[PDB]
Amino acid sequence: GETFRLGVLPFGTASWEAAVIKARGFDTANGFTLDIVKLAGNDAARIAFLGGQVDAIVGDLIFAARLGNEGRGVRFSPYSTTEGALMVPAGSPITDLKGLAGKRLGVAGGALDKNWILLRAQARETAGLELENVAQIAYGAPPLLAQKLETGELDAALLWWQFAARLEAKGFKRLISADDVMRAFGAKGAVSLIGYLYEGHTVADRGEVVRGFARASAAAKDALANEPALWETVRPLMAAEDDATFATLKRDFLAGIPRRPIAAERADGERIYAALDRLAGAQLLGVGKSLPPDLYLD
Ligand SMILES: O=C(O)c1cc(C(=O)O)c2c(n1)C(=O)C(=O)c1cc(C(=O)O)[nH]c1-2
Ligand SMILES: [Cl-]
Ligand SMILES: [Cl-]
Ligand SMILES: [Cl-]
Ligand SMILES: [Cl-]
Ligand SMILES: [Cl-]
Repeated sequence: GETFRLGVLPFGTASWEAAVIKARGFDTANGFTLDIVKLAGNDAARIAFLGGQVDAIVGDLIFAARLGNEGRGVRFSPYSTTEGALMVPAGSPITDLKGLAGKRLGVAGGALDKNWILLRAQARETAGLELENVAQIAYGAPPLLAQKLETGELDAALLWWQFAARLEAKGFKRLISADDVMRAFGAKGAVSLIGYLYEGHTVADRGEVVRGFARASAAAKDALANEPALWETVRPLMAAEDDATFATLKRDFLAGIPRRPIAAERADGERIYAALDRLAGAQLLGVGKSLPPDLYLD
């Protein structure tokens, strides 16, 4: 038949809907077999994608835009409008971004993470501060940063949303989300910065497998949003034995399910990007002043 190789991170949320697609036969329903390919980290996943070893990964719009500017045929489709979360210890004196001054601040995903670009942009706009000038920044993969915030080696951390949910039950609070920054900018609606990235070659030569997968994913998200029993099936993949954690993960995932037309999604992306290029020109030097053309999957 047709196999679609999807690269997933072991601490990512993409595995959850991939497991629904397989369990419910939504790949079969669309004439293909989904092969879930476990990749160690985001840097490993990005290389496998550059190396043509998968048909898709989950990644951010900026990286997709950068790969487009750098010459790739990558196509983006919205995966979630839920992204980022600045976590501080409960009762933290930090009530504003200025409070980060003189603190050890973890940043998940490195110096070019989409959440970091947004946070830096928000801080320059609302206070003319360069967080990298005042805060002791520590870059690293999300699991490490979550662990070090728990152990007190860090005073705050910008983490992927799933980790923030688990930290609340360890006595941690969300100072701000990446969704917060973007509503502060004045975005028209919920905006997906996390997407499926489809390989240019697969789009060109196996376009129906791509559409079949995109349909399978939307059906899985739809099922998760309409069948509360289905969640207890995927719980083993969620690392959520704790009950308040499980409920918080479910609530944030549901809130993130993209429900806006690609046209509206693409237009908010273009505007939010051009706003960020004015506040974070250096970090996006690999991407350009504007989003590549035809980046969004039709
Ligand atoms: O900022 C975030 O909250 C967030 C969440 C997730 C996620 O849903 O696991 C990903 C990312 N970011 C991300 O940038 C990324 O490349 C990614 C890959 C995967 C995955 O499951 O394979 N999740 C995510
Ligand atoms: Cl095949
Ligand atoms: Cl790997
Ligand atoms: Cl590509
Ligand atoms: Cl379908
Ligand atoms: Cl910059």
